[PDB]
Amino acid sequence: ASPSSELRRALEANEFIPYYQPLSPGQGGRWIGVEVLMRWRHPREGLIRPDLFIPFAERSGLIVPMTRALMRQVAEDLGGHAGKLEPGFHIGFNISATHCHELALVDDCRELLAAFPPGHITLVLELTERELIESSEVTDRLFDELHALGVKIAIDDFGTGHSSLAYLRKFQVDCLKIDQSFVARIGIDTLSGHILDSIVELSAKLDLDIVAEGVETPEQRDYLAARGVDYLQGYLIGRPMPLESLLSSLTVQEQQ
Ligand SMILES: Nc1nc2c(ncn2[C@@H]2O[C@@H]3COP(=O)(O)O[C@H]4[C@@H](O)[C@H](n5cnc6c(=O)[nH]c(N)nc65)O[C@@H]4COP(=O)(O)O[C@H]3[C@H]2O)c(=O)[nH]1
Ligand SMILES: [Mg+2]
Ligand SMILES: [Mg+2]
Ligand SMILES: [Mg+2]
Repeated sequence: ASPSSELRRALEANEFIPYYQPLSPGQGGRWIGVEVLMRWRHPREGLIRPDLFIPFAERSGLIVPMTRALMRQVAEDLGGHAGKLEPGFHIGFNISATHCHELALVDDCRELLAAFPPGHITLVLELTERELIESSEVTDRLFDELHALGVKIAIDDFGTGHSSLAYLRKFQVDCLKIDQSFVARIGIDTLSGHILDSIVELSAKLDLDIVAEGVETPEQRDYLAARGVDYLQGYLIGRPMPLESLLSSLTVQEQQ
Protein backbone atom coordinates (compact mmCIF):
# COMPACT_ATOMS: atom_id res chain seq x y z
CA ALA A 1 0.00 0.00 0.00
CA SER A 2 1.06 3.60 -0.78
CA PRO A 3 -0.32 6.41 1.40
CA SER A 4 0.20 9.03 -1.37
CA SER A 5 -1.70 6.82 -3.86
CA GLU A 6 -4.47 6.35 -1.35
CA LEU A 7 -4.85 10.13 -0.84
CA ARG A 8 -5.00 10.65 -4.64
CA ARG A 9 -7.62 7.86 -4.82
CA ALA A 10 -9.71 9.40 -2.03
CA LEU A 11 -9.51 12.83 -3.73
CA GLU A 12 -10.62 11.41 -7.10
CA ALA A 13 -13.53 9.72 -5.28
CA ASN A 14 -14.57 13.05 -3.64
CA GLU A 15 -14.07 11.56 -0.15
CA PHE A 16 -12.77 14.81 1.42
CA ILE A 17 -15.82 16.68 2.60
CA PRO A 18 -16.64 19.83 4.57
CA TYR A 19 -17.90 20.02 8.11
CA TYR A 20 -19.00 23.41 9.42
CA GLN A 21 -18.38 24.83 12.89
CA PRO A 22 -20.45 27.91 13.70
CA LEU A 23 -19.23 31.25 15.03
CA SER A 24 -21.45 33.41 17.23
CA PRO A 25 -21.11 36.96 18.52
CA GLY A 26 -19.28 37.60 21.78
CA GLN A 27 -22.44 39.03 23.33
CA GLY A 28 -24.64 36.25 21.89
CA GLY A 29 -27.12 36.16 18.99
CA ARG A 30 -27.57 34.20 15.78
CA TRP A 31 -24.58 32.67 14.02
CA ILE A 32 -22.44 35.06 12.04
CA GLY A 33 -20.32 32.52 10.14
CA VAL A 34 -18.73 29.10 9.89
CA GLU A 35 -15.29 27.64 9.88
CA VAL A 36 -14.98 24.92 7.26
CA LEU A 37 -13.14 21.87 8.56
CA MET A 38 -12.11 18.99 6.30
CA ARG A 39 -13.15 15.41 7.05
CA TRP A 40 -12.28 12.24 5.15
CA ARG A 41 -15.28 9.94 4.66
CA HIS A 42 -13.25 6.76 4.23
CA PRO A 43 -15.24 3.75 2.80
CA ARG A 44 -13.76 1.38 5.44
CA GLU A 45 -12.75 3.52 8.49
CA GLY A 46 -15.63 5.98 8.69
CA LEU A 47 -15.21 9.74 9.13
CA ILE A 48 -11.50 10.49 9.80
CA ARG A 49 -10.56 13.80 11.40
CA PRO A 50 -7.94 16.04 9.80
CA ASP A 51 -5.14 15.73 12.37
CA LEU A 52 -4.93 12.14 11.09
CA PHE A 53 -4.33 12.92 7.36
CA ILE A 54 -3.59 16.63 6.67
CA PRO A 55 0.08 16.33 7.67
CA PHE A 56 0.52 13.53 5.18
CA ALA A 57 -1.38 15.50 2.53
CA GLU A 58 0.96 18.44 3.01
CA ARG A 59 4.04 16.24 2.53
CA SER A 60 2.55 14.44 -0.49
CA GLY A 61 1.84 17.68 -2.46
CA LEU A 62 -1.97 17.14 -2.47
CA ILE A 63 -3.14 19.73 0.08
CA VAL A 64 -3.78 22.43 -2.55
CA PRO A 65 -6.00 20.21 -4.77
CA MET A 66 -7.77 18.97 -1.63
CA THR A 67 -8.43 22.54 -0.49
CA ARG A 68 -9.73 23.48 -3.95
CA ALA A 69 -12.17 20.51 -3.84
CA LEU A 70 -13.33 21.60 -0.41
CA MET A 71 -13.94 25.20 -1.53
CA ARG A 72 -15.89 23.89 -4.55
CA GLN A 73 -18.06 21.64 -2.36
CA VAL A 74 -18.80 24.53 0.01
CA ALA A 75 -19.94 26.64 -2.95
CA GLU A 76 -22.20 23.75 -4.06
CA ASP A 77 -23.52 23.30 -0.47
CA LEU A 78 -24.23 26.88 0.51
CA GLY A 79 -24.31 28.99 -2.72
CA GLY A 80 -28.03 28.16 -3.29
CA HIS A 81 -29.07 29.05 0.33
CA ALA A 82 -27.93 32.69 0.57
CA GLY A 83 -31.36 33.64 1.97
CA LYS A 84 -30.53 31.60 5.10
CA LEU A 85 -27.35 33.64 5.72
CA GLU A 86 -27.54 37.20 6.98
CA PRO A 87 -25.44 39.36 4.67
CA GLY A 88 -21.86 39.49 5.78
CA PHE A 89 -21.86 35.78 6.90
CA HIS A 90 -18.26 34.60 7.33
CA ILE A 91 -17.03 31.40 5.64
CA GLY A 92 -13.51 30.49 6.83
CA PHE A 93 -11.02 28.00 5.36
CA ASN A 94 -7.72 26.82 6.72
CA ILE A 95 -5.05 27.48 4.10
CA SER A 96 -1.74 25.64 4.00
CA ALA A 97 1.53 27.51 3.59
CA THR A 98 2.20 26.18 0.06
CA HIS A 99 -1.16 27.59 -1.19
CA CYS A 100 0.03 31.08 -0.08
CA HIS A 101 2.91 31.00 -2.56
CA GLU A 102 0.49 30.28 -5.40
CA LEU A 103 -1.38 32.97 -7.27
CA ALA A 104 -4.01 30.26 -8.05
CA LEU A 105 -5.44 30.95 -4.56
CA VAL A 106 -6.78 34.27 -5.94
CA ASP A 107 -8.73 32.34 -8.60
CA ASP A 108 -10.04 29.84 -6.04
CA CYS A 109 -11.25 32.74 -3.84
CA ARG A 110 -12.88 34.53 -6.80
CA GLU A 111 -14.66 31.32 -7.71
CA LEU A 112 -16.04 30.71 -4.24
CA LEU A 113 -17.31 34.30 -3.97
CA ALA A 114 -18.98 34.05 -7.40
CA ALA A 115 -21.19 31.26 -6.08
CA PHE A 116 -22.97 33.82 -3.78
CA PRO A 117 -24.54 37.21 -4.54
CA PRO A 118 -22.00 40.08 -4.52
CA GLY A 119 -20.91 41.03 -1.01
CA HIS A 120 -23.29 38.58 0.60
CA ILE A 121 -20.58 36.46 2.29
CA THR A 122 -17.18 37.28 3.71
CA LEU A 123 -14.51 34.77 2.78
CA VAL A 124 -11.86 34.34 5.45
CA LEU A 125 -8.50 32.55 5.03
CA GLU A 126 -6.97 31.17 8.22
CA LEU A 127 -3.21 30.98 8.39
CA THR A 128 -1.71 29.27 11.43
CA GLU A 129 0.52 31.42 13.65
CA ARG A 130 2.72 28.24 14.03
CA GLU A 131 4.04 28.51 10.43
CA LEU A 132 4.76 32.14 9.62
CA ILE A 133 4.63 32.88 5.91
CA GLU A 134 8.02 33.73 4.35
CA SER A 135 7.28 36.88 2.40
CA SER A 136 8.39 37.50 -1.18
CA GLU A 137 7.26 39.58 -4.15
CA VAL A 138 4.76 36.73 -4.87
CA THR A 139 3.20 36.91 -1.38
CA ASP A 140 3.18 40.73 -1.60
CA ARG A 141 1.19 40.47 -4.82
CA LEU A 142 -1.07 37.61 -3.66
CA PHE A 143 -2.21 39.24 -0.48
CA ASP A 144 -2.82 42.55 -2.25
CA GLU A 145 -5.11 40.75 -4.74
CA LEU A 146 -6.92 38.85 -2.00
CA HIS A 147 -7.45 42.06 -0.05
CA ALA A 148 -8.91 43.66 -3.25
CA LEU A 149 -11.34 40.77 -3.60
CA GLY A 150 -12.65 41.55 -0.12
CA VAL A 151 -11.09 38.40 1.39
CA LYS A 152 -10.13 38.65 5.04
CA ILE A 153 -6.99 37.15 6.59
CA ALA A 154 -7.17 35.49 10.00
CA ILE A 155 -4.24 34.23 11.97
CA ASP A 156 -5.47 31.10 13.87
CA ASP A 157 -3.85 29.09 16.67
CA PHE A 158 -2.99 32.58 17.91
CA GLY A 159 -0.77 32.86 20.98
CA THR A 160 0.94 29.52 20.20
CA GLY A 161 3.42 30.99 17.72
CA HIS A 162 5.82 33.89 17.57
CA SER A 163 4.39 36.45 15.09
CA SER A 164 5.30 40.16 15.42
CA LEU A 165 3.33 43.36 14.98
CA ALA A 166 5.26 43.84 11.69
CA TYR A 167 4.11 40.43 10.33
CA LEU A 168 0.49 41.35 11.14
CA ARG A 169 0.69 44.50 9.00
CA LYS A 170 2.70 42.69 6.24
CA PHE A 171 0.01 40.09 5.51
CA GLN A 172 -2.81 42.60 5.97
CA VAL A 173 -4.29 40.67 8.86
CA ASP A 174 -7.91 41.33 9.70
CA CYS A 175 -8.54 38.90 12.58
CA LEU A 176 -6.77 36.91 15.30
CA LYS A 177 -8.14 33.54 16.40
CA ILE A 178 -7.14 32.74 19.99
CA ASP A 179 -6.09 29.10 20.33
CA GLN A 180 -8.33 26.82 22.37
CA SER A 181 -5.44 26.08 24.81
CA PHE A 182 -5.76 29.62 26.23
CA VAL A 183 -9.52 29.44 26.53
CA ALA A 184 -9.20 26.07 28.34
CA ARG A 185 -7.26 27.86 31.16
CA ILE A 186 -9.96 30.38 32.09
CA GLY A 187 -10.69 30.14 35.81
CA ILE A 188 -7.74 27.82 36.45
CA ASP A 189 -4.37 29.51 35.57
CA THR A 190 -3.15 33.14 36.04
CA LEU A 191 -0.43 33.18 33.38
CA SER A 192 -2.91 32.52 30.56
CA GLY A 193 -5.34 35.00 32.07
CA HIS A 194 -2.42 37.33 31.29
CA ILE A 195 -1.67 35.76 27.84
CA LEU A 196 -5.34 35.97 26.87
CA ASP A 197 -5.46 39.64 28.01
CA SER A 198 -2.32 40.39 26.06
CA ILE A 199 -3.87 39.04 22.85
CA VAL A 200 -6.97 41.21 23.49
CA GLU A 201 -4.74 44.28 23.93
CA LEU A 202 -2.81 43.54 20.72
CA SER A 203 -6.14 43.26 18.89
CA ALA A 204 -7.52 46.57 20.31
CA LYS A 205 -4.17 48.33 19.50
CA LEU A 206 -4.21 47.21 15.86
CA ASP A 207 -8.01 47.28 15.56
CA LEU A 208 -8.24 43.56 14.68
CA ASP A 209 -11.23 41.31 15.17
CA ILE A 210 -10.80 38.45 17.62
CA VAL A 211 -12.33 35.00 17.57
CA ALA A 212 -11.89 32.85 20.73
CA GLU A 213 -11.89 29.15 19.94
CA GLY A 214 -12.62 26.17 22.18
CA VAL A 215 -15.44 27.85 24.09
CA GLU A 216 -16.94 24.86 26.01
CA THR A 217 -18.43 26.51 29.14
CA PRO A 218 -20.59 29.48 30.17
CA GLU A 219 -17.73 30.56 32.45
CA GLN A 220 -15.45 30.81 29.41
CA ARG A 221 -18.08 32.57 27.34
CA ASP A 222 -18.74 35.24 29.99
CA TYR A 223 -15.04 35.83 30.58
CA LEU A 224 -14.46 36.38 26.87
CA ALA A 225 -17.51 38.58 26.41
CA ALA A 226 -16.30 40.80 29.34
CA ARG A 227 -13.07 41.44 27.37
CA GLY A 228 -14.84 42.43 24.16
CA VAL A 229 -14.08 39.28 22.15
CA ASP A 230 -15.91 39.71 18.81
CA TYR A 231 -16.69 36.10 18.01
CA LEU A 232 -16.88 32.75 19.79
CA GLN A 233 -16.38 29.26 18.47
CA GLY A 234 -16.51 26.05 20.42
CA TYR A 235 -18.57 23.12 21.52
CA LEU A 236 -20.80 25.41 23.60
CA ILE A 237 -21.82 27.14 20.38
CA GLY A 238 -21.74 24.07 18.23
CA ARG A 239 -19.44 21.21 17.33
CA PRO A 240 -18.34 20.90 13.67
CA MET A 241 -21.34 19.47 11.86
CA PRO A 242 -22.40 18.09 8.50
CA LEU A 243 -24.24 20.27 6.00
CA GLU A 244 -27.71 18.84 6.77
CA SER A 245 -27.35 19.84 10.45
CA LEU A 246 -26.04 23.31 9.60
CA LEU A 247 -29.02 23.88 7.24
CA SER A 248 -31.50 22.71 9.89
CA SER A 249 -30.09 25.19 12.43
CA LEU A 250 -29.86 28.04 9.92
CA THR A 251 -33.53 27.55 8.99
CA VAL A 252 -34.49 27.81 12.65
CA GLN A 253 -32.49 31.03 13.09
CA GLU A 254 -33.86 32.44 9.80
CA GLN A 255 -37.33 31.88 11.15
CA GLN A 256 -36.40 33.80 14.68
N1 LIG B 1 -12.41 19.79 22.21
C1 LIG B 1 -12.80 20.88 21.52
N2 LIG B 1 -12.37 20.99 20.24
C2 LIG B 1 -12.80 22.06 19.54
C3 LIG B 1 -13.63 23.10 20.19
N3 LIG B 1 -13.86 24.06 19.27
C4 LIG B 1 -13.21 23.67 18.16
N4 LIG B 1 -12.61 22.48 18.31
C5 LIG B 1 -11.80 21.79 17.31
O1 LIG B 1 -10.62 22.52 17.09
C6 LIG B 1 -10.28 22.58 15.69
C7 LIG B 1 -10.34 24.01 15.17
O2 LIG B 1 -9.59 24.17 13.96
P1 LIG B 1 -8.01 24.48 13.97
O3 LIG B 1 -7.35 25.09 15.30
O4 LIG B 1 -7.97 25.21 12.63
O5 LIG B 1 -7.28 23.05 13.71
C8 LIG B 1 -7.58 22.25 12.57
C9 LIG B 1 -6.75 22.59 11.35
O6 LIG B 1 -5.41 22.94 11.71
C10 LIG B 1 -6.72 21.30 10.57
N5 LIG B 1 -7.66 21.42 9.47
C11 LIG B 1 -8.97 21.22 9.55
N6 LIG B 1 -9.53 21.42 8.33
C12 LIG B 1 -8.51 21.74 7.49
C13 LIG B 1 -8.44 22.10 6.04
O7 LIG B 1 -9.55 22.25 5.41
N7 LIG B 1 -7.20 22.39 5.57
C14 LIG B 1 -6.08 22.40 6.34
N8 LIG B 1 -4.89 22.71 5.78
N9 LIG B 1 -6.10 22.10 7.67
C15 LIG B 1 -7.29 21.76 8.25
O8 LIG B 1 -7.10 20.28 11.43
C16 LIG B 1 -7.18 20.82 12.76
C17 LIG B 1 -8.14 19.98 13.59
O9 LIG B 1 -9.43 20.08 12.99
P2 LIG B 1 -10.71 19.45 13.66
O10 LIG B 1 -10.26 18.08 14.07
O11 LIG B 1 -11.91 19.73 12.80
O12 LIG B 1 -10.81 20.28 15.06
C18 LIG B 1 -11.26 21.65 15.05
C19 LIG B 1 -12.47 21.80 15.96
O13 LIG B 1 -13.39 20.76 15.84
C20 LIG B 1 -14.06 22.88 21.56
O14 LIG B 1 -14.81 23.70 22.15
N10 LIG B 1 -13.60 21.80 22.15
MG1 LIG C 1 -10.68 24.17 6.22
MG1 LIG D 1 -8.62 27.13 11.88
MG1 LIG E 1 -6.21 25.82 17.17
